[PDB]
Amino acid sequence: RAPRRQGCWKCGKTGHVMAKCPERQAG
Ligand SMILES: [Zn+2]
Repeated sequence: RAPRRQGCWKCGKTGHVMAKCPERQAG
């Protein structure tokens, strides 16, 4: 969630969902 702290570009923004995002950024 709250992608602004990275733009999720290494979290997975190339195809992830904001509820799978917490697995890579603890939030
Ligand atoms: Zn993310």
